[PDB]
Amino acid sequence: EERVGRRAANLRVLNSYWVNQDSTYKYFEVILVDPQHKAIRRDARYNWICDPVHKHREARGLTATGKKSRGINKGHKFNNTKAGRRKTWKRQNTLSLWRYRK
Amino acid sequence: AAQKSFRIKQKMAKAKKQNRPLPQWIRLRTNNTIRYNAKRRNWRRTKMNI
Amino acid sequence: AISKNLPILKNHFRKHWQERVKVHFDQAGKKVSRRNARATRAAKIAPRPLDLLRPVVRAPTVKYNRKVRAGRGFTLAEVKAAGLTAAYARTIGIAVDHRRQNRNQEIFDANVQRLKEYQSKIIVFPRNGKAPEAEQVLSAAATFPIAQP
Amino acid sequence: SEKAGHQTSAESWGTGRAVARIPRVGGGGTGRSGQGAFGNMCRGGRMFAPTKTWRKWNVKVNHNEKRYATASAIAATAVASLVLARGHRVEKIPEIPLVVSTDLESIQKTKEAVAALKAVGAHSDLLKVLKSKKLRAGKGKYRNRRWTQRRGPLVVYAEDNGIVKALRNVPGVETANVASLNLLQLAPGAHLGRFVIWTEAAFTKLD
Amino acid sequence: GKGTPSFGKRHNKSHTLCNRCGRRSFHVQKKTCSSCGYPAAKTRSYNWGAKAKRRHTTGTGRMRYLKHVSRRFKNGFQTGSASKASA
Amino acid sequence: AKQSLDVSSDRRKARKAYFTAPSSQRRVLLSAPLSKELRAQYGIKALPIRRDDEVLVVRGSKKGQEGKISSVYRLKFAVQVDKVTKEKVNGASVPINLHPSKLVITKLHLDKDRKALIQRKGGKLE
Amino acid sequence: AGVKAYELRTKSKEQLASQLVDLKKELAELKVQKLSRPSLPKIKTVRKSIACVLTVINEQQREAVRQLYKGKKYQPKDLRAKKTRALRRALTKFEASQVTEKQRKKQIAFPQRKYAIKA
RNA sequence: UUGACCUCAAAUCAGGUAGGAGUACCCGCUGAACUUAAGCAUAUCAAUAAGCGGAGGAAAAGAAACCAACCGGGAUUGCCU
RNA sequence: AUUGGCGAGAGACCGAUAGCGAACAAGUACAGUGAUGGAAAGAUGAAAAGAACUUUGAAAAGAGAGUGAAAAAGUACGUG
RNA sequence: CGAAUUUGGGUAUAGGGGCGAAAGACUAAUCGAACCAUCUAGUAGCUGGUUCCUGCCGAAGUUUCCCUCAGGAUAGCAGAA
RNA sequence: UGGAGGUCAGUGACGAAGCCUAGACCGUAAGGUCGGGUCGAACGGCCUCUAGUGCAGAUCUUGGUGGUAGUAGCAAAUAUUCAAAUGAGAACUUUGAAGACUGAAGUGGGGAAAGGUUCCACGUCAACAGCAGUUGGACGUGGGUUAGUCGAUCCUAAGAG
RNA sequence: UAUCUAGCGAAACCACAGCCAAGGGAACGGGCUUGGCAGAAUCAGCGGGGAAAGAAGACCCUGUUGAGCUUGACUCUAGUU
RNA sequence: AAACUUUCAACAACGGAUCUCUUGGUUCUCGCAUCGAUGAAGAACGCAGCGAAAUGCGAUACGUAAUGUGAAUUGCAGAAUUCCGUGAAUCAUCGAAUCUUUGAACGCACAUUGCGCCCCUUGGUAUUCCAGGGGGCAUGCCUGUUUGAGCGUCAUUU
Repeated sequence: EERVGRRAANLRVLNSYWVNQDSTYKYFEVILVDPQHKAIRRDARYNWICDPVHKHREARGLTATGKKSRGINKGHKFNNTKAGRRKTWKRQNTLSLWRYRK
Repeated sequence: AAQKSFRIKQKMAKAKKQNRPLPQWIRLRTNNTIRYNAKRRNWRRTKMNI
Repeated sequence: AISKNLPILKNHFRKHWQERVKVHFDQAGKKVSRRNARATRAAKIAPRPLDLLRPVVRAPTVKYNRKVRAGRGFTLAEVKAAGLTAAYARTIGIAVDHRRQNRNQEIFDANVQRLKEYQSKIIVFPRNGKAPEAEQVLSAAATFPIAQP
Repeated sequence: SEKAGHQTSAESWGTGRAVARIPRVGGGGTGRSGQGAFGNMCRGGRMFAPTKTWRKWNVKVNHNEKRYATASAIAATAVASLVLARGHRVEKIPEIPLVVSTDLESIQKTKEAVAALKAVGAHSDLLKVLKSKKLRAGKGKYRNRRWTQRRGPLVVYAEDNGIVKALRNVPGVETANVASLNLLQLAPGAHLGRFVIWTEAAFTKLD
Repeated sequence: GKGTPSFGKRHNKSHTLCNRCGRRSFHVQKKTCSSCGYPAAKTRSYNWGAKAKRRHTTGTGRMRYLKHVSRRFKNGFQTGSASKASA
Repeated sequence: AKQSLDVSSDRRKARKAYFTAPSSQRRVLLSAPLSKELRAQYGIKALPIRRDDEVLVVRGSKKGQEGKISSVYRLKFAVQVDKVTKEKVNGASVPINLHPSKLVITKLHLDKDRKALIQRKGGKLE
Repeated sequence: AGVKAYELRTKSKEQLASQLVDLKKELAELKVQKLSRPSLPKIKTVRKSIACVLTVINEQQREAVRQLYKGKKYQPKDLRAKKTRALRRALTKFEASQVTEKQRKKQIAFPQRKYAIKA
């Protein structure tokens, strides 16, 4: 998803799926959606992806694979990675001092 | 260098215009902190490394 | 590096905690901003009560099952038993939980009674016409306090 | 600033250079080049133990402890001896606590409020303020604390019917709700016995 | 003589002027600037270079365009023109 | 005191605003109080200084000396009134800087915007 | 002295450009005269007048071009409004307010009601 | 012969879009070592700094393939515990 | 959440060897091939009223005179 | 001192790398591991320093253990409560 | 000692702080006070609070100043002298006269690299030239670089890309 | 050259300074004690002394400090099979 | 005895300590979201009557237009009934343009102000050569248009 995204930087990576596989390569068909095409800007069932917050969602790790890699799942299995392991790590390593010390 | 690039010869020009003393009517201006040409450069003292 | 009768003090500061310290000087400031946010939300959505109506549910675990508390929302079974539709309840300001299930009669009786006394205590403006001048109350939870059985 | 005394690339030359082991600025041809830095003893170096934000600024105090102090401060205002010692011109005041009619709460204009304060006996104290306005001693006078002055009577009310606005502008005298009754003005400088003017309603509400 | 006799042989130019950063830091044999990273599109800057960022950051120079955008947004990026003639 | 949070009671910020205010802001900072009579027939306590107004000096060494404005020297927060100079020992006459707050406006140069300036402040234009 | 913008806008194209040449001539006459006389600030006036004139010529042409492209799509990139790169890639107000038919059906059916409690 | 279609091209084709800056915060990847262990190798520093990629006013997460074992709670986030 | 940007307000903060490196033409002068390194330097007087003029000296300048409240404030200028 | 010659310009090799008719030589006065910046205020049982007065009390270099013998822990001596 | 709350309706342009004082007094001392001189704008006593709070040392940091000391030194490149002029002032400027030297792999005439206006003229000697200076590659003000043929541009080399 | 003069004019070093013998002393004192003695200020040399200066000794020891290198030290590892 | 050394005082020096001030910093809080292929950040070179900086700006160059204010700027010079005014200002505001050469830089290139090509137009006798002026020519990707390629393949036609 990343190499496709950086190749066609004018498209957002909707998803990707395994299509085939051999000894030394894996093959994926990457679903791309053009955010600057009026057809997709309209039909607000899909106009969420042309929102600027969704550009290059594969680089940030927001597609299905990105969610899997970061381990962003509900459960006790994912106690370290529930909202982002760096946020949780920063959450539980901060020294939260108050005006009136506890 | 007697055979110099033109972009060097622009470095040449502002070197010569800047290498002149502070105008003497600046003193007379009100609340003038400026006293002398601090950025003054001389070929005898320091090189301009282009 | 250890001496005398002193307790072993497990202090977790081997890390560079200094860059990650967060001191809450803004505790006073955030309180004023939050009160301002409550003020502006109430002014925006007046005269609705600035908050939803929560059901009264029994806390889990053996430790806290002796106390009821405001849950998330009324289960769909409770909403229909009050004589409503889930969508209509959301608009009129009733918090609705779809994933909670009613398995206790006493809790169910309290919630449907909570809804019935909520309906009789609110008024709803019509979509079309001159809405009656109503005075905004700011706390649905306070007007219907959670009661220990 | 956390990076004070550290926006530098200093590094010690070690021994064998007839100079101290304090780290020194590299480079050359600056005057700053080859100068000590990074230490607490160096010009331009960091301070020893840089002051940090997480120092305990506010102090927890037991609620019963604060209320205990407020009760003592209030009881001190009834002692005419303490008020005189604390520096309030109450020598000619016929009665302490000085209680006025509750109509003072309804006074809207500063002219009538100060006129009442003159008559009820707080005249001398109000003259002691607004004549003691002295320029603050020391570097604090250009940190927005330029002027110092004494504190006048503390007018205590029950319901702000305009008394707070009327006396808001008068130097020294400050208004305090009987419900609140903050200690920081009942015992300024931890000195008991602040001259307090009580209104009739606030006195009743006190019990 | 590795010193003053050798310093005499220093009459060439390892670096020349870089068209991007304008510093005398454009290596000639490497055909790349050592300060701004010319000709690479990304402007060479590192977090470990805390000061070097400060030297060549936004706000260092003129701000031809970015200077006015704060005012433009403040008014709302609004277009058109004013109406009232004069006093 | 300062109740509206927007205005600043900082000495440094107030002094910086004064010493770096532009020409437009300096004009209102160079306000001049009207005389007892000029107040009576206009009704305005003070008016911004103007290049062609007759003024009176009421404070300083120049106390009591009348004059007419020759140049509002806004750059120094000062005004240059005619006939009130100090002779340099060479014989040259250099004008005295004066702050307008120390001057009393004895007469007004009434231009049509000034007539609007008096009306907007509550003046009867007598 | 010097010419002023408001009367210039009245003048048509050809004579506005004609006087542009006139100002450019007289600026040249002062430019050669500046090196002779020790002080000549009048060049400032004509330089300012030149900028005023050709500012109007550029503006008049642009107003005509807007007239050329009035109400027709695909305005030239300099004529269309320069808001912000982020804004021009951002969704329009009509387009953000666009909703699917299923969503709009629910909105009309069950809108956010207005209500209050009489306590 | 002539029309298609499928795939793959070209065009200074019509219309668009990406790059770069900043980077305090945020999302990932990569990733040390000094240090501590009175030595040092697991460990620690640290799933950190540096490096790289990507956005916004916040971002991320987010409406359970959840926690529980209770008279059960009920998206996510944050604070006190 | 936020030590970036813009705007705003405060401080039991520092007060020109401090506080940002930078109160000032500061990331400036300057050094390095380069990556980079990187200073010092505030205050006359209310206002220049910045010492007209005379004399000695080639001149600087001094001595006088003079301004100025003060020249034990003369731009090498708060105090020293 | 006519060639394994010398030298100019261009060019290539970049740090655990380069190059070396080999000395651990040279690699911008830095070489048995360049320079620069950051992690970094790295570490140290080691050296030096450690800023006012007066009053009262006032030692120790020993026990045991330790990769311990330039140090700690423990007991001892001391002060204060 | 720096600052904070209170108080003395404290002190102060008729002089606060500061600084100097082989002048006085108090305290064992840390220090405090007063007198005298300069000085010009704020500053104290007491009850508490707070800290970036007390220096002789750290081959301490920065800045400055000493003895050394009018000392070492200004001794490679064989060497200068006389007169006149300018100029206040000449060992050093200019001219002339001599005397010399580099001795054509020169201290000459040009250039590549590099430098960048030093080239040239006029005015001038506050700094600089190791002494001096009237001179200057210094200071101030200006002037100065003309190409169809000289090169770059074009070509390719090792290479880079 | 040194020397002297005219002009210009540093640096190293420096607790304070600069007479010895003997004693003792941290066991080789300019200072302490006992004696000898001791008369301003100096100039040129000089090389006895100031355990003279130049470097937190480079030789040696210690450090639970490193680094270069080596190997049938221990543990791994690219590569290859 | 002087000279010299040492000590102290007065005055004078060297030096910038102390004290006082502060358009600066720092920390905290609050609010907002705002760069760029419509060309960003940065840089280079220029622009003022007399400017080297700083500040501002770009051959429209310490800026022009629009708006508000209402009579200046200021060191000198100059202009200044421009003054009862669509009108001064190194004014503010800022919505229109200009914005050199660059720079993600975008015709190729760059240690060069190099080399180009296309269109329109003006001139030199000129579709072709040389100039002038104006406008263009980057890469990747998307939608569509046109022209296409492939016995990949279908139908049709002898």
